[PDB]
Amino acid sequence: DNIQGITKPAIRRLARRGGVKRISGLIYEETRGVLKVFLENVIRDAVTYTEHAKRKTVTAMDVVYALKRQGRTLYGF
Amino acid sequence: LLIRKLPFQRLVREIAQDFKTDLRFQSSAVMALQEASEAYLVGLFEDTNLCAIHAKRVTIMPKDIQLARRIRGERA
Amino acid sequence: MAKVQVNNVVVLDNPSPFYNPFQFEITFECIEDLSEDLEWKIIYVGSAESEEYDQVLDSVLVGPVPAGRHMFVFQADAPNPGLIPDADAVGVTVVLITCTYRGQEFIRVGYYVNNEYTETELRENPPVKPDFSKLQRNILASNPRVTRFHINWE
Repeated sequence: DNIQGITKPAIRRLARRGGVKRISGLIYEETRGVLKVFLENVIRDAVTYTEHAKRKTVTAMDVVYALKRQGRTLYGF
Repeated sequence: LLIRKLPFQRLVREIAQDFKTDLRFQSSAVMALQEASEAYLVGLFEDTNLCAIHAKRVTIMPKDIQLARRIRGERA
Repeated sequence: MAKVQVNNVVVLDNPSPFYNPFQFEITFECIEDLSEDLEWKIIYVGSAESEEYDQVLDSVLVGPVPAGRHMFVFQADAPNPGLIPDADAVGVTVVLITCTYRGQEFIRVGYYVNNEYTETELRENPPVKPDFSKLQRNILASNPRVTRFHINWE
C-alpha cells in the first residue's frame, strides 16, 4: 500500500554515493517506485526456482540465479 | 549496506505475499536482495550525474532515473 | 553458450547536426555458424515519459552468419521530429543499439545523447518550438551502457 523499504535519508546517501550533488523532492517517490519494480521482477523470478524446485525457504542462491537472469550492465567493451 | 535492513525486510515480505501468501525467505537471502538493490540504485544515480555535468542541470529529476532505466532495458 | 559476442562499438561523425544520420562501427564475433536470423536495430528514445515515442530508425536483418569476426558500419537516418515531444527535444535522451537472435534481444548498447543549440542566443533564449535544424547532437561516446541478457541460443 504505502509500505516502503528505503528511507529518505537512505535515498540521499545513495544519491550522494552516485556523485549526485542535489536532488528534487520528486526523486523520493520515483526512486521508491523504481525499487518496487526491480524487487517485483527479481522476487517473482526467484519464486520460480523455489516453487518449481518444490521448497518453502528461498535460499541465498535462489536469488543469485534470479539476479544472473536480470541482464548485466557493463560500462565498456 | 546503506539501507537499514528491517524496513527493507518488511517491503520484501509484503511483495512476497501479493504473489503467494504462503512464502518464506531467510536472513542471507534478503541480504542478497538488499545488496543488489543498493548496487542497482547507485548505478541508476551514477547515470543521472552524467546528465547534470553535461547539461546545465545540476538538480536531478525523475526524468533522469526513467532515462537510466531505459538504457538498461527492463523498460525495454 | 553465448553464440555472438559484441567486441566494440565506435560512434562516428560525432558530434553533428541533429539531422545527420547515426553511424556506429560495430565489431562482433560468431562462435558457431549461425542458422537462425540476426537482427540489428537503432532505437531513438523520443521521450523518457513513455516507450510509445521510441522511433526504430533502422533494422539490419542478416543471415545465415558465418563463424568468426565481422565488422560493419551501421548507418541510420535521424528521427522524425514531428513525433518528439517538445519538452524532451532539447537536453538529454538516449539512442540504443540492439541485437536479436531468433527474435530474442541478447545485447543492448545504449548512449546518452545531448541535443544543444549552438548559437548562444538560442542557448540563452531557447525558442518555444524546438528548431531542429539548429540543434547539434552530441552522443556521449565515452559512456556506453552495454547490457547483456541470457537468451536461448539452442
